[PDB]
Amino acid sequence: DTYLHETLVFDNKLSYIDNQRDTDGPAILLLPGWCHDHRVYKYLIQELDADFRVIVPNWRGHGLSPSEVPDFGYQEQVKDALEILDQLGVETFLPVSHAHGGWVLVELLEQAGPERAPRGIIMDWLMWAPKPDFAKSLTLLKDPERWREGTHGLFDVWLDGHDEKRVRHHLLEEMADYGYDCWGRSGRVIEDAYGRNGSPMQMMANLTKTRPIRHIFSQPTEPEYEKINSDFAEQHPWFSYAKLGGPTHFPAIDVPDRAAVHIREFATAIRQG
Amino acid sequence: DTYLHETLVFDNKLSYIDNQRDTDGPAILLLPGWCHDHRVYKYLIQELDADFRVIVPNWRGHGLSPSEVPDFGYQEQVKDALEILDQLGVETFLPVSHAHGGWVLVELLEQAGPERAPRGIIMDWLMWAPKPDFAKSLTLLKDPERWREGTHGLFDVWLDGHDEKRVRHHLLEEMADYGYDCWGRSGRVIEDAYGRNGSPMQMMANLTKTRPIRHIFSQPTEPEYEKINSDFAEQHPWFSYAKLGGPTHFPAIDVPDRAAVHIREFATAIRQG
Ligand SMILES: Cc1cc(=O)c2ccccc2[nH]1
Ligand SMILES: Cc1cc(=O)c2ccccc2[nH]1
Ligand code: NA
Repeated sequence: DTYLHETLVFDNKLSYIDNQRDTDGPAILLLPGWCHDHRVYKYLIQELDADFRVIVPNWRGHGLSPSEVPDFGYQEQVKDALEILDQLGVETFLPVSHAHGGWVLVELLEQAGPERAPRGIIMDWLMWAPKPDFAKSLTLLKDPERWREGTHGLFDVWLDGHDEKRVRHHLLEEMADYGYDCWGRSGRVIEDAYGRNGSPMQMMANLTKTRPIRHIFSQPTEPEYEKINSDFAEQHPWFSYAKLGGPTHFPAIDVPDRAAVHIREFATAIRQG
Repeated sequence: DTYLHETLVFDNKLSYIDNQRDTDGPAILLLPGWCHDHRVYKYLIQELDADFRVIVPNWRGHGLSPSEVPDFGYQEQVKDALEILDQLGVETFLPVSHAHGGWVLVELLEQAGPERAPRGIIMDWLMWAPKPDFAKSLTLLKDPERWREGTHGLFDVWLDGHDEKRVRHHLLEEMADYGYDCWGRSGRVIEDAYGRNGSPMQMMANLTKTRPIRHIFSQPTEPEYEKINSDFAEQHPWFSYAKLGGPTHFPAIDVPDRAAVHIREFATAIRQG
């Protein structure tokens, strides 16, 4: 929280982490998903603080004081992220997303191009089109009468029967101040993203300039899900994955050391040409 | 449609009008706005055909067969337009834009400089930051559930209670094949353009090399809008305007003779040193 800043981004005052580390590029851009903020990355920032410049933008209506804002999508998140990087004078960066931060990361690869964003790490991001249970969850979040029932079902899936203190603290304390305006929006945007782009996999395959992307995930834990990642990886030389074997949907929190080594590896690859 | 061509522009096959008129410069570059094409200029091309070389580039995913393309902005439109001018071996040109074609025209003045692009004509282009009605329209266009409602509200404003046959034909027939991918994009880019640059007026004032620019418009029709143009013109010797008193947002269609004389005047000024 030493590193927490505010700046005007077009019409919106956005909070963002920036450790202002004077070191060789690329900068690490940690991308929150929906209805949480930089706090998800507090442990991963500890892993990276000393060796890298670390930037964590918070979305419109996101941060330590969540607020009602006009409707926006992953395109707006991309412009917001770049506008912060333009203000900070950051050129080359390695974007790292959690879950539906991924929609922002892939579009940011498309819009920034392969000189500015040569690689991407996507963390715990449902690679297939929505299964019935997840589809239902999106429907609940959009429902003004059942949005909290939506979050409760998703919390259950994300903790996956683990009494994981740090991740429980994130869901129940650090995301407590987020209301229907955010959760409803997340349901609409993610449902729309899947409907329009088909899947994260279809979207990455569809990039104008394919680049090295790694998916590091703990869940879903079933072999069928490992197989779709293995099947995509076999088909696409630029695509790789690592199953982190962490307890929850939030490897940034519950295996921050493991998330860090994959990021350092990609950051190192970028420095080596 | 004698003059309709196709060419590879970086990664995209773009259609463009070129009458290949062998005459003295400058070439007249008619710039379409968002989610229409060269058809908007069919009557203005008739006015200019005999006396000038006339070039009308169509944007990525724009033309007689609209298509889904990766997200691009006014910067990409500028590079596309220049790449076509480079391929055609056109040196000096007079750019003429309709509505949010203007973002392309002003950036094209910046990038081409005052030797290559000594003047610009901007047609019916909202000079002020978005008013509530237009802001709402941008919000609707971006909405995948209400984008068509967005276009319908804009059609209403643009026809302004006129049974204008040619302009009705343009909106309802010649723009009929344009879907959410374009209209959604137009909303995001125009909202971004205003948010980034403030207004067309702020953007023109901010040019590295200020040059003669005329705004010719029919709407908005209210004296307050004439005043902001009069106020900008008083402040900037290079800036002028003419109220065309055409029924609609499309003076290229409903007063093509009037658009033509202002273009000829500027083209003549350029030939006279
Ligand atoms: C923080 C976070 C993680 C998720 O997987 C998610 C999924 C749907 C909606 C909102 C979401 N928010
Ligand atoms: C043809 C055309 C004129 C406009 O004033 C406009 C405004 C917003 C979006 C798209 C647009 N398209
Ligand atoms: Na591979």
